[PDB]
Amino acid sequence: EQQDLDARVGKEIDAARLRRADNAFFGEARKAESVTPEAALAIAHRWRAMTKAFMFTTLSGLGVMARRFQGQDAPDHELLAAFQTVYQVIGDDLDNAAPAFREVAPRGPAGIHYVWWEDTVLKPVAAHVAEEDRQSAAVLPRAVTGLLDSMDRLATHPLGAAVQLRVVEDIALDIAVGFRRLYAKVEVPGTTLFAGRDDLAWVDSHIKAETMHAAQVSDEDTGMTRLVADREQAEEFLTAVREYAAHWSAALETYAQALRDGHA
Amino acid sequence: ALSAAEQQDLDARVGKEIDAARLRRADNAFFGEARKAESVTPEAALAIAHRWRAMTKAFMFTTLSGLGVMARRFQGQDAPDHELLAAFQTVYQVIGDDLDNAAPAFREVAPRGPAGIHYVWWEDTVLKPVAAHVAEEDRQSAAVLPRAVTGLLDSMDRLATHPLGAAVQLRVVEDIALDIAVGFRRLYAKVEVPTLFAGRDDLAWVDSHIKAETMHAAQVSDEDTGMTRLVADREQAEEFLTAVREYAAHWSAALETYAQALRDGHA
Ligand SMILES: CC[C@H](C)[C@H](N)C(=O)O
Ligand SMILES: [Fe+2]
Ligand SMILES: [Fe+2]
Ligand SMILES: [Fe+2]
Ligand SMILES: [Fe+2]
Ligand SMILES: [Zn+2]
Ligand SMILES: [Zn+2]
Ligand SMILES: [Zn+2]
Ligand SMILES: [Zn+2]
Repeated sequence: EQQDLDARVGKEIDAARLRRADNAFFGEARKAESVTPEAALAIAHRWRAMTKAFMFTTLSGLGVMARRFQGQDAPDHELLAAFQTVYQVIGDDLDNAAPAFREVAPRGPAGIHYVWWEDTVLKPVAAHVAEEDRQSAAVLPRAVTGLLDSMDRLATHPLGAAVQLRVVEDIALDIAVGFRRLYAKVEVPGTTLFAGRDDLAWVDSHIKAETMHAAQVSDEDTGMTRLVADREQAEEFLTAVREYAAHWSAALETYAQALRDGHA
Repeated sequence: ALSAAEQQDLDARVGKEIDAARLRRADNAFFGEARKAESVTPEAALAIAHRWRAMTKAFMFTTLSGLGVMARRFQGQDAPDHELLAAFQTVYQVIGDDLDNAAPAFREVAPRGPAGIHYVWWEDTVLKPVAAHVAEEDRQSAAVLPRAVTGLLDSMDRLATHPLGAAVQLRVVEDIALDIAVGFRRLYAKVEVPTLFAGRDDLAWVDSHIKAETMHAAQVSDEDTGMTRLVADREQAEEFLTAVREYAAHWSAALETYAQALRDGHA
């Protein structure tokens, strides 16, 4: 049953068209010749919101889990093992404790991943976009805010933090690769963006690290589904993964639209 | 909105509340009774171990819960101030040491996995060794928490859903944690049994905490990234001090039962 719940979680991510071969954003990042700065800035504002919300809502869900263990006289060590994994994995976005992030990430609040992203990706591209097109890039499509509303719900769900890590850290690497590809084809005149040695340290360090995160969230012993105590919780976990993965897919497909449209 | 001259007054008053609650080394009775005691009975040592396991278990989880309420408050904001984000990171690193043992002092000694969680590490290496020397009747009696301790556990449960709860708990506990650790090292070296904790690393939980709780105390009271830096306006400054005063009062009453157990020799 433990093994089956894993496999069925993976199938829900398949059906949501999140895998590397099925998602439009992964394709359009690979196939596009150039990327207008307006489009790249629109994706930067959307990712900034989605990854900020991801970090805080997951930490929130981690606290909801904490509040349940305190209601238990002696929580089972296997549930504590997965609890530790949530803390470690989410923490890297907050404190850069992994090897790939401790190297290059800024110190203090500027190393928080959404702050790091807006400082080294969003703003450098924003310098090449007219203010009128910057306000338009800031407007978040309702598929993005729809995902933000889902994260809000999972922020108070007893299994929410596990639903978010299991799904997100399973699509992280292909997102980081799409950014590596797309933010290098941004066509601005005279200057060439992101040509310097560590101009995209955010993206590169996430490529080196998110391989370790996918293993931890899916590890059969300290993985996220080991937070599922009984069968009724396995039903809920699957149901959350289904709706959550559906929101991520529709959110990422707006990135492909921005690339196709060349604007927000 | 808090001016610079206002931030400094909040830090001073927080220190004075903890002083007023008789929690400093010279004032609290537990710290003094642990030093004065010639010998400690296994019964009293086991009651303190049971109360500490409960108090440190609740502390860690409720503080983690409080870390969650803050995360929800930050998500509601479009751009949380980096000064608040800096103290947030501190909350995350200090309380995380009870869970992942990232600090240098726990780096070498702590067990790996769930058994390294400090309340689990505490009961495995301190509680269970002393429990073997206590009659059945007295183990059930040591596991029954006094009113003052359950009063502290309730105060933790209310702060678990308070938007400043984790900052309140960390500000007080990490400030007094070193003295509690020194009290544990003294009394658990004096348990009289027909000897206990004679191996070089039998009290590694305590010794690693004597080193690490020196840092934590400094981190929570830092002027730029400390706990009062999570207080945004004058109303939250009011709630912080009222919370600190009530919380410190409960901690004082709870440690008083530790001193009482050392004097009585039983639970
Ligand atoms: C949404 C999480 C992603 C994969 C990554 N952790 C980040 O810093 O954004
Ligand atoms: Fe990250
Ligand atoms: Fe990650
Ligand atoms: Fe600890
Ligand atoms: Fe500590
Ligand atoms: Zn929905
Ligand atoms: Zn168009
Ligand atoms: Zn009270
Ligand atoms: Zn007596």
